Amino acid sequence: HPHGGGNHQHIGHPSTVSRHSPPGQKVGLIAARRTGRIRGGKAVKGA
Amino acid sequence: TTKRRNHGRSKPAHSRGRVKPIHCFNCGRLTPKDKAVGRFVVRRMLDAASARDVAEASPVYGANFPMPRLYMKQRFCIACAIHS
Amino acid sequence: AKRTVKMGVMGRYGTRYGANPRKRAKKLEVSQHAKHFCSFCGKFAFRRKAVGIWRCDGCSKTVAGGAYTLSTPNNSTVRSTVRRLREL
Amino acid sequence: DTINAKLQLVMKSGKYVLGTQQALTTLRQGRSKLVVIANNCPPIRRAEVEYYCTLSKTPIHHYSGNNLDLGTACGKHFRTCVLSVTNV
Amino acid sequence: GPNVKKGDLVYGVVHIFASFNDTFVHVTDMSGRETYVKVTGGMKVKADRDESSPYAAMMAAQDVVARCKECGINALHVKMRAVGGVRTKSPGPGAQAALRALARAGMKIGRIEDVTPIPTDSTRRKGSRRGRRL
Amino acid sequence: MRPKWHKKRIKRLKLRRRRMRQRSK
Amino acid sequence: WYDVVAPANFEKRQFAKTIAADVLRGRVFEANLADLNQSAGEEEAYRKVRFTVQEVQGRNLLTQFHSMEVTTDKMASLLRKWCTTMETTVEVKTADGYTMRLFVVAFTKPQANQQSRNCYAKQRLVKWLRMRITKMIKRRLSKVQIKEAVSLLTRNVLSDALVRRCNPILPLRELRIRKVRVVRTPKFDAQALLSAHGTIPASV
Amino acid sequence: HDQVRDRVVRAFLVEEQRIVKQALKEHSKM
RNA sequence: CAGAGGUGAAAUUCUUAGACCGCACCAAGACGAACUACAGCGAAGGCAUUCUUCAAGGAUACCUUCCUCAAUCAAGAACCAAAGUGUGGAGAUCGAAGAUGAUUAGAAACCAUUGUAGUCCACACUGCAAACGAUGACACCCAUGAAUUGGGGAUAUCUUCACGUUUUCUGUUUUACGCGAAAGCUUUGAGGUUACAGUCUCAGGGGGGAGUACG
Ligand SMILES: [K+]
Ligand SMILES: [Mg+2]
Ligand SMILES: [Mg+2]
Ligand code: NA
Ligand code: NA
Ligand code: NA
Ligand code: NA
Ligand code: NA
Ligand code: NA
Ligand code: NA
Ligand code: NA
Ligand code: NA
Ligand code: NA
Ligand SMILES: [Zn+2]
Ligand SMILES: [Zn+2]
Repeated sequence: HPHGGGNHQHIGHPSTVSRHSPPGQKVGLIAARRTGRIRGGKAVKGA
Repeated sequence: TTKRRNHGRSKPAHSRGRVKPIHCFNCGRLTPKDKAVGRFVVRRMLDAASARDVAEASPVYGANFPMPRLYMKQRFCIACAIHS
Repeated sequence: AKRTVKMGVMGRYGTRYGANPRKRAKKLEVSQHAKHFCSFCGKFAFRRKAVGIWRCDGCSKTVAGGAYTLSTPNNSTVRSTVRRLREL
Repeated sequence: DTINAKLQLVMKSGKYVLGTQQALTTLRQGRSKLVVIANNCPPIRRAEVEYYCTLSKTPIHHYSGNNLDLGTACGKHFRTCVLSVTNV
Repeated sequence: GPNVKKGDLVYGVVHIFASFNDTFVHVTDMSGRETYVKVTGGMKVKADRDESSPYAAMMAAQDVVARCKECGINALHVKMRAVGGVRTKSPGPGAQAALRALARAGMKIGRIEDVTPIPTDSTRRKGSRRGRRL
Repeated sequence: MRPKWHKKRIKRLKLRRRRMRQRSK
Repeated sequence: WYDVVAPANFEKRQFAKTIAADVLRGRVFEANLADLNQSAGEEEAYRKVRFTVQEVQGRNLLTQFHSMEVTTDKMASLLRKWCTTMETTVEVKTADGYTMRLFVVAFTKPQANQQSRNCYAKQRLVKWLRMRITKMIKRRLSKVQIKEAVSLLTRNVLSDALVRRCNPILPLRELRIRKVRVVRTPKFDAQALLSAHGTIPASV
Repeated sequence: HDQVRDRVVRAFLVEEQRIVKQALKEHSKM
């Protein structure tokens, strides 16, 4: 996995990945527009 | 020491329990409708000096047809009424 | 005599899953094992046979609706609207 | 409410009969004066009774209430669908 | 301009929005979808305080007439308004000055109406339930 | 001072005492 | 530059000017009824009539009735503290297919010899009065074309029917139709529009 | 036996209703 | 097309691919101005758009029925503004916490621009308010003049029901003996009490510690 390894259990790089990533690299939050806990109204999800 | 037998509002011993509050005209403070001082005002759009100029230059308004006025109801809190 | 104070049908779980999850699952379990009213045959005869299948042994009939209850609150609006439009 | 009061009076002082089979028997013997049917009835089951009433020229009243409602109006603790009045 | 004789009158609509912060002098047609001149009181004074003053609104009216006569309009229908909504309904200080300067400049005043928005039942307005503690 | 503020102080002290008692027990 | 033409129900047509055909159509033009009908009754001076453009012929804009409303200064003036104000909303579909919504306001008056402070009505009589108003309006306005409907409202001949036929129920100080709006129109017809305008005025 | 009896009664009654309805329609037409 | 906003004055903001302004429309969520008052309804908390609908509540009328079936209460039970809690919706406006401007020796505040929880709905909790008429419930007597809401009885005007006069029952307000330390109360008492007894019921005993500690 891209997330595996290390002396502590952690991801070393941001977990938001690009939409153009090759298969095998596209793990994590894919083409995310935003992250974290939403405060306020929840928008619609989709293209 | 009671200051007013009506306690500053038109609500007797027990006939109502609650009255919808309203905003004051100036500061916007919330006060009960029966406690707020309320006046209805009708006023002219222009004063005498300006009315004569407009009436002369208007083919519609004149001696027979009067000019429109502004009619509004104003409710104030007890503090805003004294200061004004 | 009374066999449990407050832990009712959930008393089979022991001390094992958390108070709030057990309290949340209890209402649905009670309603799913209850017996519900049959509009035809006019009596309490509906029983659940699978996650959405309700069967009345009196009239010999099967009805579709609800996971843990015979009728969902959303369906009442649909029936009311349909009846009103038909009345028009 | 008038029909309920009338049925109560008939039950207090008269002769009546409950049940589809017994109502049909009264119609066959020509000893019936009025038949009352509840609203929640199967179409064919109610249709046989209505056909017999029409053939025998017997008046028929539609209760517009549940069978449990008709039982309560009759002052019973059981549900009844059909009622036949033989003597008033 | 339009194909009319010198005597014939061409009619427009002037919207006068007089708040406490500023003053608007907007001239449109009867439909309201096309505008000719729009001059505000803040385009003639170098200080924020003087934007609504009756003097500032007076100059906004005169420069409307200069361009309007070029466009071929000589008469105007008046539509005055205040902030309205959930705020004060009293018009600002510049409403009188803006209308008067139009008459003396040589504009034939038509009919005057009040078009301040008014709610049948409104939303909550600014300030707490204690009002503004000035 | 204001009786409401004094009551707030009392409530805070009582909450602290309850927490301390629970931890010490 | 263009010219706006009112339908044949009004005498003084060509009441406005404006400064590409697709954009022009749909605009709403507002005029005062006292200017069109050219009358000095001092009561039609408080009515504004709106028209909507449906077709452009050369430099002439051919319009159709949109709405009518009483000015705010007149409406505000007819309010009294110790009376009762009643309102009625009526929706009626004409023969052509135009459905319009009407708002009617009525006020009470004291009797000649009445010695009371107020003149409040009773809820039973207010509801009865409201029921009569909607019945007669729905009857007369549903059997006429759009041209006759506008003439009835503008000439102030329908309103005099209610005051005469509902005064026995309650003594009325005044009864007016506050606002009229067209909320639905049928499919567009070129033949119908030309018939309404008759002979159009020429434009330069 | 109950299913057979129910089918017999249903057949007869439905056919009678159909005949009456069609005759009413034709009598209204003519 | 060159600014708009905000203020005591400004700065907090926004605007040339373009705000502010004007016209018609679309979407969603709250809310029903003016008329609205010493008015009406509810046990209290509370309750204002129209039509349809369900179960109630009070007064009035009566030569209807019944015949003491009643008043007030430990224990027990039900409802109860706002804020707050849990689970699902909704999210327009306003807005605790927070952020950035002002102000100020100082501003954490009062002022300006924003902004999360909240605010709205359903179900389940909480059980507190200057929850005030700071005045427990039931019954009798009581002087004058006002009014006004609902019903009923008798005998001047208007249109094709409203109103006028006088009585009456129920509510709801204003303006004498007597009482009170006084302010004041006064047919709806805080009156009829040292000339002290109609019935029941809940609290108090100088001020703090304290509505605190333990259970
Ligand atoms: K209260
Ligand atoms: Mg700046
Ligand atoms: Mg804000
Ligand atoms: Na790797
Ligand atoms: Na870890
Ligand atoms: Na980790
Ligand atoms: Na300014
Ligand atoms: Na400015
Ligand atoms: Na009691
Ligand atoms: Na709440
Ligand atoms: Na502030
Ligand atoms: Na809520
Ligand atoms: Na208390
Ligand atoms: Zn104020
Ligand atoms: Zn069944």
